[PDB]
Amino acid sequence: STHFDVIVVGAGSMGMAAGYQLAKQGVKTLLVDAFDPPHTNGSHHGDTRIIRHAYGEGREYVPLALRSQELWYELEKETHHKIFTKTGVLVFGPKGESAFVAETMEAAKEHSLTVDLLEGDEINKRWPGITVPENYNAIFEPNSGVLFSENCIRAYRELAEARGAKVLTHTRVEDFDISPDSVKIETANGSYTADKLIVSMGAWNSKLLSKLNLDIPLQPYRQVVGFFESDESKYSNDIDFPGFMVEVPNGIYYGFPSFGGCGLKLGYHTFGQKIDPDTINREFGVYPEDESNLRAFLEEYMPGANGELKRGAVCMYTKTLDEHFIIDLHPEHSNVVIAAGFSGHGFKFSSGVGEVLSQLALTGKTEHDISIFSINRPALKESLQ
Ligand SMILES: *Cc1cc2c(cc1C)nc1c(=O)[nH]c(=O)nc-1n2C[C@H](O)[C@H](O)[C@H](O)COP(=O)(O)OP(=O)(O)OC[C@H]1O[C@@H](n2cnc3c(N)ncnc32)[C@H](O)[C@@H]1O
Ligand SMILES: [Cl-]
Repeated sequence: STHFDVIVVGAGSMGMAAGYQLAKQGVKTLLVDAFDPPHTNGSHHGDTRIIRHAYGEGREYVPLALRSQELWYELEKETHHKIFTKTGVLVFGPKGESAFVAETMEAAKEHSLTVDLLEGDEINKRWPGITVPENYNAIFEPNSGVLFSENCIRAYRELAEARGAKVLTHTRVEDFDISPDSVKIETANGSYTADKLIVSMGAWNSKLLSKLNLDIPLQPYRQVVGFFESDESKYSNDIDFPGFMVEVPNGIYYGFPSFGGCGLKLGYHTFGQKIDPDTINREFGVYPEDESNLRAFLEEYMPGANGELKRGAVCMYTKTLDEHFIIDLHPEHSNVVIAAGFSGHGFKFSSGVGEVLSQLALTGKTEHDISIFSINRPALKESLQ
């Protein structure tokens, strides 16, 4: 017997930020999640996430990245949970052979971002512990860094709940009933109605958007990360070892300095197993590639960080065909907002995305330019049933 102004289905990275933005404005909000966020079944665990401003995936993301950065600094002041450490982020690759490095550089010039350019031995000299070939170049961004993702979601949840948002946990939404002036969700624990709906189910968008008559290629991937015992005199955040995202011959890798001796953390971005979010094996090490793809990079480029494996985590990406996000109104229902396909690089924007989703749900528009995320773009290959 409780109607809400807005219902958010999937209270993870994007949904919880939207919840916070809505509650902050006195909008009566219900957030429904299959688990109890933050948790380890979706796409936000593993402790840390890189935030970069000069953007190799595309200079068009810079404004949202800068706005999200300002929002993370705001969240830091609002909660007791740790949000952001300014490790700086290093990007490198073989000279003239990395579109990612090249666009990162173009993006920095175009938006007058503060960065250092260096190459070859200068990289190895500046950061003891990194060993790249002399034909590599790099762009270092000193003011970007690392977000503590589970902390972000927990903080947004606590702040939203304090302002009246309701969070219904361990409740899987199974179907939707959309009409011109209201929305309704169906779950085993009951059904709920509101004026607006935000759909942000992460990897499960690939299985449940068809319940909203949408047919968009969204492929979930199993992506692991490992924490390794390292030489702390070289890889500690305390001695300014940076976060990094780099391109080598076999693909892109990303990583984090050791924080409080937790060990250097590394992930291989280019490869992952195609999986289903309900049958993915969440145990690290069950595939030999889990650990060997990581050590292959470490022994070659960060040799002092290739010690004993201290911890592993398994998490998921949800890729669109062009690897750009989907943030838009449902093409047939202006009272339904969709947030999907973050393709392994959406967390850093979740604060800004929460803002965009709030604006779309409340007004049908946003002050942000989000055309590159249009649900109607051809490169997406979208359609209705
Ligand atoms: C996995 C991964 C991702 C990643 C990364 C490293 C790994 C191993 N490193 C990143 C980085 O350094 N920087 C960055 O900017 N991004 C990075 N990523 C990507 C980022 O984590 C993802 O793009 C982001 O987390 C996506 O957020 P989204 O909100 O889409 O996904 P979620 O946090 O998993 O939340 C979805 C929630 O919805 C719930 N759910 C699912 N189905 C239902 C149903 N049926 N009913 C109700 N709730 C549902 C989930 O339980 C989840 O909480
Ligand atoms: Cl993702």
